[PDB]
Amino acid sequence: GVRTSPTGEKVTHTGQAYDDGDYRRVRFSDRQKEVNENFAIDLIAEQPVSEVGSRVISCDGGGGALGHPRVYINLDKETKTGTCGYCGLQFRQPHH
Amino acid sequence: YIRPGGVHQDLPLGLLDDIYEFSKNFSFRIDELEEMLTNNRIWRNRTVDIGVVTAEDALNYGFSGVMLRGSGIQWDLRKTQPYDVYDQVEFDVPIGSRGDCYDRYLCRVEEMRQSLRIISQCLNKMPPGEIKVDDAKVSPPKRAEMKTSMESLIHHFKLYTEGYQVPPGATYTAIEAPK
Amino acid sequence: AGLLKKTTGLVGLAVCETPHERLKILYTKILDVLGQIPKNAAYRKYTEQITNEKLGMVKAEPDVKKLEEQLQGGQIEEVILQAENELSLARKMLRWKPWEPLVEEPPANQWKWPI
Amino acid sequence: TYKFVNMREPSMDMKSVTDRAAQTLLWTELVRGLGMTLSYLFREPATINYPFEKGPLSPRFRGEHALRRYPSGEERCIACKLCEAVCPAQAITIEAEPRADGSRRTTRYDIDMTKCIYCGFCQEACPVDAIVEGPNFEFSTETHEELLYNKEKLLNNGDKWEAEIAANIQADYLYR
Amino acid sequence: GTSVKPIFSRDMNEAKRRVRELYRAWYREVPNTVHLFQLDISVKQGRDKVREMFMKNAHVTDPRVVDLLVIKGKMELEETINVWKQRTHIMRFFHETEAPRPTDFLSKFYVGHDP
Amino acid sequence: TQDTQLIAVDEKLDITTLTGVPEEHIKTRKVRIFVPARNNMQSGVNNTKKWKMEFDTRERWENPLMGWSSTADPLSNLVLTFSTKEDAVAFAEKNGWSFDVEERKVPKPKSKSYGANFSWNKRTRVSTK
Amino acid sequence: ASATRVIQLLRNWASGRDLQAKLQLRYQEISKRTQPPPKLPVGPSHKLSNNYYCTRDGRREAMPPSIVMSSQEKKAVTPAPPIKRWELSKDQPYL
Amino acid sequence: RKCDPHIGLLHRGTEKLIEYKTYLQALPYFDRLDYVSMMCNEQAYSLAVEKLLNIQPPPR
Amino acid sequence: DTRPTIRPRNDVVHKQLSAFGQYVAEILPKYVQQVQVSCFNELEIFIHPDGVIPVLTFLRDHTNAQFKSLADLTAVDVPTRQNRFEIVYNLLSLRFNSQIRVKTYTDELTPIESSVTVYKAANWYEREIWDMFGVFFANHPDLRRILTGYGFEGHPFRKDFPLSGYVELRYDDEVKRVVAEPVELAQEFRKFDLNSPWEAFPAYRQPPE
Amino acid sequence: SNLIEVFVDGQSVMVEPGTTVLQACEKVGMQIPRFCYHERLSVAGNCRMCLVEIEKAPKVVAACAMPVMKGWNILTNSEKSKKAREGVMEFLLANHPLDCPICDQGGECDLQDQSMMFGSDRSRFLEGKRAVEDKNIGPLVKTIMTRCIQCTRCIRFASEIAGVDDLGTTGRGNDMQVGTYIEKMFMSELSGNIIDICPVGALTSKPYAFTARPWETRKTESIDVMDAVGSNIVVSTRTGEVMRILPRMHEDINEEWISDKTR
Ligand code: SF4
Ligand code: SF4
Ligand code: SF4
Ligand code: SF4
Ligand code: FES
Ligand SMILES: [K+]
Ligand SMILES: [Zn+2]
Repeated sequence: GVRTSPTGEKVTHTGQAYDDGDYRRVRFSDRQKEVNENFAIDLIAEQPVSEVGSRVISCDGGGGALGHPRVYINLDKETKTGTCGYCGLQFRQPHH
Repeated sequence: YIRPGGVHQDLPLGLLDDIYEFSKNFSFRIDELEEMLTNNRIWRNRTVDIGVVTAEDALNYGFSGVMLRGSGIQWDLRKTQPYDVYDQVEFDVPIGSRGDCYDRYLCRVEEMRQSLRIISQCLNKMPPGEIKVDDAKVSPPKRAEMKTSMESLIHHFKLYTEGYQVPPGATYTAIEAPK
Repeated sequence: AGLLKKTTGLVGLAVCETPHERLKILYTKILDVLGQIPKNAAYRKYTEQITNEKLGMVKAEPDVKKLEEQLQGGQIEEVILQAENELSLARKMLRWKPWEPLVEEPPANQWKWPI
Repeated sequence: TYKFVNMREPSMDMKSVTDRAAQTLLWTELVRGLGMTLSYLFREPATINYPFEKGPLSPRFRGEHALRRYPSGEERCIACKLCEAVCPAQAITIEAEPRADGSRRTTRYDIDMTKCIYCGFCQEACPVDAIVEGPNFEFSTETHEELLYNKEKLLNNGDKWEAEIAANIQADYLYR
Repeated sequence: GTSVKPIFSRDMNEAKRRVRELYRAWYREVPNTVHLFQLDISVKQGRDKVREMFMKNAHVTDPRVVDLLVIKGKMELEETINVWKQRTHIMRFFHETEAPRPTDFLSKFYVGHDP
Repeated sequence: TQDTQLIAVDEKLDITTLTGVPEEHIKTRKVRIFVPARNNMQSGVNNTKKWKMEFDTRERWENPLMGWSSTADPLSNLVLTFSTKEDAVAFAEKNGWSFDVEERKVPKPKSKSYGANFSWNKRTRVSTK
Repeated sequence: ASATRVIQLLRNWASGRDLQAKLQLRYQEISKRTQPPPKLPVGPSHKLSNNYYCTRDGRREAMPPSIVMSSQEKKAVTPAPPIKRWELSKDQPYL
Repeated sequence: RKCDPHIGLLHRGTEKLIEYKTYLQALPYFDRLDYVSMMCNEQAYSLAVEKLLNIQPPPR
Repeated sequence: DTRPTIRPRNDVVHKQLSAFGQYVAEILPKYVQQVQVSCFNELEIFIHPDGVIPVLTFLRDHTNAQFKSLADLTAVDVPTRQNRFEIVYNLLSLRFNSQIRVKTYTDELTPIESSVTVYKAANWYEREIWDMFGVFFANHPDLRRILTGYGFEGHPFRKDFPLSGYVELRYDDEVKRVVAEPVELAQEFRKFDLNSPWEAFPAYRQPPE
Repeated sequence: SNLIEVFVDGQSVMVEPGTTVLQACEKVGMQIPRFCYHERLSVAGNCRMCLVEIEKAPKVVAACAMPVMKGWNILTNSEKSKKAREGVMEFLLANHPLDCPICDQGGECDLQDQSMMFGSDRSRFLEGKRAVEDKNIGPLVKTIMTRCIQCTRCIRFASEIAGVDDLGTTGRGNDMQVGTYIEKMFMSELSGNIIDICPVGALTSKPYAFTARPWETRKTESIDVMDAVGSNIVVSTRTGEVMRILPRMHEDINEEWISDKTR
């Protein structure tokens, strides 16, 4: 979800938004900023949480060799769905 | 492509056949070159007997390759100092008699034919083997092993941060360039 | 001997019409120029051994063909050049005086590899 | 083994001198040169009709960096910065920061197109195949600035191509 | 270890000697280099440019280095005489484009953190 | 031992004029040495064995564009190497440069006794290994 | 390929060669651009046993340059045996 | 009579940057050394480095 | 050498260079400081500065050495060592297919009489050394700045010379000519501290000096 | 005197009695690989990485805790010592999670650099791994306990140096975990010091986390000002701003430890 600034300046996922007083905004008129509308924060948020009944789940991320190293995910935290640092896919432990 | 410790990537499937397709016809185009240039009197009278250089003067000037072989000097790096597998392959060294621009020109085009010979032998001598040394401290581990094993992860990580630790010393490893 | 060759295989260097006796007389030159060198000097004991030997096989068979493979010096015409080069040295160190000991040891760790 | 080149000897007999004298007076090797070019005139050309015809390439082509994304949607680059360390021209400029979710994500990923060399080292660096060189070469520009790429352009390039480069690494990761 | 090999200047006078004709040639050099190279610089400020270059480094006392700038200055002159150097190279000594660096501590302070 | 018209040079060598560094960069540049302290997170020691020539850091203004750290300090990126401080100062004085010294960080004697970690009337007993 | 017959004999005559036997443009001999999955081999030392790095550690095997003479009967010797004269190529002895 | 082939017009301090980079990043310099026979330069660099490393390349 | 990772050693010629090294050492012990060979069958005999003439004149003319192919005239700065500049020769023997290499030590000022006589190939190399490292050589026919820019300042491969340099260039309209301003980089060279603090090779380790 | 001469790998050097093998090795300059041993901290002898073979012995001696005897040849480069080094090194590395690009210790990891020099060039592990629940303590130090090699340096630098009971080694065998069992928040004034003692990224600095990496930083040394001690510190400017503070070793003022308020 891209957000706009008061001067109509759409913000990027990093949060950069040049204010009106910034002289560095003059390259922006007559032209445009390229904004990755697919904000990386919310195309992972809508992804569901898979249910695997094990204490440690591999996280290859699909594609076999095409993915991220198979860092093993610890699954015993009931209050925290264990997510992978590489791909961010949240993994869960069946509700006992 | 050629990196310390082997070669980076492997030959794509079918490319060796394409090399044979090109090699089988490249001999024709050099017959076209020699016919166009070598025989024509304009090419000779403009380029032969021009820029001669004596053998002792040539070598003592630090010259090499086509400078020496064209000007009578009998020396080639592959034949004398055999580096890599160049000893196994067979070829001829087209040295010249006088050593002018024309003689050097003919020396180049005869090495071209000799290059085709070396291509023929090595292409038919392709072995079953890996493309890079089996030493992860100098060669990057396979991408399948990259994301599978911890040693491979570290070894590629460190090789791609600082590289590899080369033992001290110095050398003058020299091979003949096509120049 | 045989038929005198037309090309030596190297431009500039020509076939000598007087192969062996020319090489012999310049070889006697490199015996005598070596004379004014003291015997304890190493270059003498190397040279007169290498001198007095190849003065032998040249007079061992006056023919050009066999003598190419007596010395492994290639064609005789370049042996004239190289023996002349050896003559040049004997004149060179007649003034170099390279036999008293090493001039001075190198400044501290002047090689020291690695640092 | 060796071989001379210019060691042909001219024959002095009546026949041989006649051909050489005929060659000098009646230019024949010159006509031989003429015949070579004329035979090539009737030879079909090999001129690729750009832009409608385009030269061949290989699935390994390197150019036009573009960050990719996982099938879920999140971008691949975890800011492991091996590409930065490897980059032999130091064209890459990456600054990391802990994202609000918790996993890393580069807040600054500029690769200067006119410092880069397209050596293909960067794809071999990141183990998550985050940055790759796409098949594009059709990004010539008229101002020096637009060559200076950033994270936003890199992602936009990735989303633009993705599908083409998706099959490229699928047919090449076996070799790698 | 104070005793070391000299290049050309066995003493100070020979170092003073070589500086002399170096300026003799260079003083005779300024009017024409402007003339051929079409430099918009009068002869006068060309001449004393060589002057303050000459004592911009005329403070060192080691005889081994002073003649090294002599040959360095010697050959900077040779490169100029034969139109090898171009307009940018001759002008390059005549610094134009940069503003004078600060003189008082007030000016050092006002520009930035630089000293 | 090298007798060829040698000149008895009694003055310290000053090669500063040959190297032709800018005058503002030979006086207004404090040049310092020390042997690097080991990176505390890394127990390895094979880096605190050499002296280095490093300089003072000038200003680093952010670029008006994307934001590279534009610098105008050519001498900043000049980390040299030195086997001993005596050779380090020798380079410093040979091209006379405003310099300061620093002493080699030398380890102290760690009196280690694994038998001490367990005791009867001594308090160095460790509760958990 | 392409061309017609009477053109071929025209360029065949003018060049004195049969160009139709082999040309300089690829038509159908080119290998198919898409290829099967290239199952690559493994390393020569790829084994779960007796492959410790104690054996193959070439970087470690290197020894500092072996010193023989330092500042701090006999016979003459050569740096290498004198080279031997190559013979004419029996394939093409004279161009 | 006398010829002076002045050079430098393309000069790049190739080995000056080679010192600051490591061996792998140094490899593209060699490919750009001779812009005619590029991989032959790669051959020389790879042979030199693996000569110091006391490691020989695989026969393939 | 059943293992294919390490390169095989070659002992027959390895002993041959050492024998030849002693052979050269005994002849001219006035100038050879020390001689040694490495693992990769590369022998190096070390000479004194004023020895550029006869040692090469030896290798160029000896009937049993005859090293005439001048390979390269390199220099290696070592700031630690007093004679930081280390001029390195390299010769190749045509008949005996070997590579000799002689190197000396030299200060910034101390000269070397030009070895263009033994090898005129050194002449063109000799220009580069004074351009590239800055070491002046005595009695040189024409020792010129040939590879660096016209009117350059200093010697770039002295390890005290910045990689970026000292002067940058641009075309200036108000003078209609290229003006050499001091460098002002758009981006600073991000130096990388690439030195593992653990022992790399116990073999070549320097003992406590 | 009572000094004892020991012919370490040949070269013979005297040393005070009771001195362990490592001090003899580093006396020559032999940096013997170690993980669970830090100079000013109690001895564990746990990692078994400093196993070096002593001459005239049928067993490899644990050089960490073992004192030196009257005359001994430390086989530093022997095959047996390197075999012992290789066996335990891949042993620690076996259960190590594959997060070098993710873990902040990348480029300043002992487990990384040691494997470059004293390590294999491939793997022989085919089974799965073990993942540990990340103990959450402090908004100032981050714990990734799957990366822990259980060198117990944290627990000793805690109980001896900090003099506070904070961490434990709860569990048994492969399942023994370094932590607090019951949840807490370790809060010492010098709490920001275990980050550096940790040979791996099991404990890292939260604010500096995911911000900069070794080769970018150009370390500059200075002293602390937050306290009257004036602790020697190392600044970590990367591109014109300060990332992290390292406790420069000087012994008298601060050794190589600095309190949180300074780092
Ligand atoms: S292709 Fe090479 S130069 Fe370009 S960004 Fe990648 S690593 Fe850097
Ligand atoms: S190497 Fe790949 S994963 Fe690492 S920072 Fe660069 S793009 Fe991201
Ligand atoms: S601590 Fe573990 S994950 Fe982190 S860099 Fe070291 S080996 Fe890699
Ligand atoms: S958390 Fe770190 S210091 Fe503590 S035992 Fe584990 S690896 Fe050692
Ligand atoms: S370091 Fe000695 S056993 Fe862990
Ligand atoms: K740590
Ligand atoms: Zn994952």
